[PDB]
Amino acid sequence: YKTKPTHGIGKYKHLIKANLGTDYEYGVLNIHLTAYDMTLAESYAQYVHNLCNSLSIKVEESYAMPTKTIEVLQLQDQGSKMLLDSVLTTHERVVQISGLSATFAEIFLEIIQSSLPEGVRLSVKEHTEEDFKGRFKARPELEELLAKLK
Amino acid sequence: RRTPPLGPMPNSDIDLSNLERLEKYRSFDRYRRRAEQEAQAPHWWRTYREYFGEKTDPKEKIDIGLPPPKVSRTQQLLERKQAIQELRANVEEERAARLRTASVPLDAVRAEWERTCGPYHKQRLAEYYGLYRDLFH
Amino acid sequence: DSSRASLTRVHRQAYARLYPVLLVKQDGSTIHIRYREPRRMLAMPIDLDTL
Amino acid sequence: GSPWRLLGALCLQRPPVVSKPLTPLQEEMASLLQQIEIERSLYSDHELRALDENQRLAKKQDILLAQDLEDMWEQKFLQFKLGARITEADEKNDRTSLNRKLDRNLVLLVREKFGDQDVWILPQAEWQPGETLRGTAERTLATLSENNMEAKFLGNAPCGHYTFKFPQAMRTESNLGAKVFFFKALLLTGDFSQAGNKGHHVWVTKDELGDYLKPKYLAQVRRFVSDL
Amino acid sequence: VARKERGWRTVFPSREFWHRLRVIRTQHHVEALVEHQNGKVVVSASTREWAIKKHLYSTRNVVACESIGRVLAQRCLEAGINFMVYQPTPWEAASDSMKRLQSAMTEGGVVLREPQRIYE
Amino acid sequence: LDKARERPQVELTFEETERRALLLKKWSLYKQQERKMERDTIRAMLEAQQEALEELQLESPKLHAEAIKRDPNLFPFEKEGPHYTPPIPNYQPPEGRYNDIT
RNA sequence: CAGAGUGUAGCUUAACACAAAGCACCCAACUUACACUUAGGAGAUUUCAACUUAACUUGACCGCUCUGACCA
Repeated sequence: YKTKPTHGIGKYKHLIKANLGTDYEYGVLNIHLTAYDMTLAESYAQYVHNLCNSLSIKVEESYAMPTKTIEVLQLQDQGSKMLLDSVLTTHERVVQISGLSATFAEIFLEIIQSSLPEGVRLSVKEHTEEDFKGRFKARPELEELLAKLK
Repeated sequence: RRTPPLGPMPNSDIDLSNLERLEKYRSFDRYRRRAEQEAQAPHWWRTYREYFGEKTDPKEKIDIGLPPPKVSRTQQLLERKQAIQELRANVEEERAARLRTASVPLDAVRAEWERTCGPYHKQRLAEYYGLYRDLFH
Repeated sequence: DSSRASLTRVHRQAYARLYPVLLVKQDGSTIHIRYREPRRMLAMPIDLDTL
Repeated sequence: GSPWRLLGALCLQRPPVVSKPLTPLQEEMASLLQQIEIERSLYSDHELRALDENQRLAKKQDILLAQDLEDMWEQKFLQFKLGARITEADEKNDRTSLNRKLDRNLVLLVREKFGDQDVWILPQAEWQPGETLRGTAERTLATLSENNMEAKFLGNAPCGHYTFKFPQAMRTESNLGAKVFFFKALLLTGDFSQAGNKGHHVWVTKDELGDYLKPKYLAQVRRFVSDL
Repeated sequence: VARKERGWRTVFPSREFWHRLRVIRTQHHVEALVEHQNGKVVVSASTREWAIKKHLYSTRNVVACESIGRVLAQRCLEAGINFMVYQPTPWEAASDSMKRLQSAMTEGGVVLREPQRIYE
Repeated sequence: LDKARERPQVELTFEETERRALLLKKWSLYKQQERKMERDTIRAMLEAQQEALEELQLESPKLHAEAIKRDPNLFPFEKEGPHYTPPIPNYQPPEGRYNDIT
């Protein structure tokens, strides 16, 4: 009851949660893991994903890039026509992270590059300017947005 | 009209500023264990234990039993650790435990139980039947 | 370490068998990848377009 | 001013070029992972090709057999010679060439003379007003003797500090000691010239880093330098 | 004829029982408790005691869980407890360690369901 | 979805299962050492970097205010993947054509 | 180099004795991955003594940390 000293004991909404890059912390980072082998790209992405969690580093999203198939042609023996030799598939995994300190950037990059497996290229890019953050929303999340607007 | 609380609030220690960098329970079992711990602590507000819990006197119950036996803990621990290592040394015990076919002898366990913690369990069990309450008040 | 998270297997219920092959690059370097056929090595040629 | 001199130190490192060899325990797991992968996989085009050919031969229009095609692949692999993971510099123990120890990282050490005595320290230069502390470490590369290298600096914050005092000989109120700030960077490409190699600079791993550095100076370096 | 604490329909677990089997398994040890509704513990069986530890290769595997039930069931018969309720979670019930613990209690002579109260 | 490409499933011997089970338990400890070494390695860099900033702040706050600032030139950052064998100084790959299918 | 300070595996004001505990941590399975869950694994009192219980108290023995000596 409001007049009782135990008023507000059942409150729970303040314990529940309802990008710009500052000069001291990086806003949004995308870690690209491009390799011809799909197992290593998925494994390293999992390796990085668990690494960030133990370091209290927020992971926005972990997804995959569309596969790029490249046909490999080789010149025929003593000829001019290209003959099909092999097929190479490009597999890329992207792990999105946010909330990285500028000083910690040197520490994080050195650990991952040392752990980088053979044949797996490591690319980290600032894509916060791209935006295009179109995500499907649920009803409870959508309903509260209208209440703020109304 | 408002009245200040008579004591600390339940969730007063939680920091609302850095809500994003706070570890979550993430599971029902983790919240359940923490919830029971707070339920066993006294509170300044009315609780279920106040009306249904068995009333007890602040004076701790006096002990009229024999003096406890004197045992050297340091010597006991050295032999206990050594025995486990030999038990784990056997490759058959590990395979039996991994295949989920191992079992312990019931007679041997009770023999050591009655010597180490058997008297302690009996005191708690006798208290449930109210033998200490009736015989020795 | 390069071997910190390199040792892994196909974590899928259904997939095709793969064999360890060497992908010889355009500079002679090789990387271990898994191919459908048990080929002993694979060599990447140089494209005439990028010439 | 201040009675402590400012020196911008540089910690240049060479990333490994080749993957580190697997441990014996890693070999056991590596074989198992491939073995489990085979037993839980479906038939491939080459496996189905081999099975079909055997049945056709058993009953009795493919010119090339699946097994025969495998033999041709193995012939080409044997003719091609792979690169040497262990270079001649390892046998020569020439700690000046970047080609040695491709599996392990290398840290640059340069020999400098102070107080009529040669001391092995990281490359460093004195800080100047109107210049960032990181920029002083960058300037060290230009002062190097006949170097053509491109280095990638990671961040601007220093990775360590070492403080020493003069042995009561050069100690003064205006000049009491020095405080060096270390900056780590990655050596992308290039190498020094062939003019001076032995006495000028050496490239050593962390394990053999104590030979050149002093025990007190070694303690600060082993903190920001990994061995992964 | 003793009344059970009916209610608590919106919370878990229930309170409508006389005795309850509560199993606590930690990172290193597994413990089972038989306690009255008022909170008093009747009998207990844990892997922390040397009596059970001296015969167990590991105190945190399925074998340890199964061995606790066989010893606990023996102690319940000596104590006189034959009926008790068990209130597991959906994931605990599906676990193989809890199924063998329940099997030991049933094979030990203890029934995992109390008889209904007699109102008339 | 075709069932003709499925392979027969050979039963595993008791000893083969015995080896795999024990190897997966030895893999639980080897990976724990790799994480332990990585965990302490990160700790060494973090404590040394923070302590160096504390030393730098006292000497000159102007240099301390610049060290913690972000570096736009750092990103995009690319690291080339290692290779099992070093590149050949004199290697001429054959001629060919590359076609991409998306 | 002494000067003080300091002592359980990662943490803890866990440790009355019945006893070295709780949490964190690592693998496999599930999951794109994370998380949850299941099935598993590695673990500790610095070392000796003190009428004895002494992880606890009294001493050193041992390492660590801190301030100067030392120092390019």
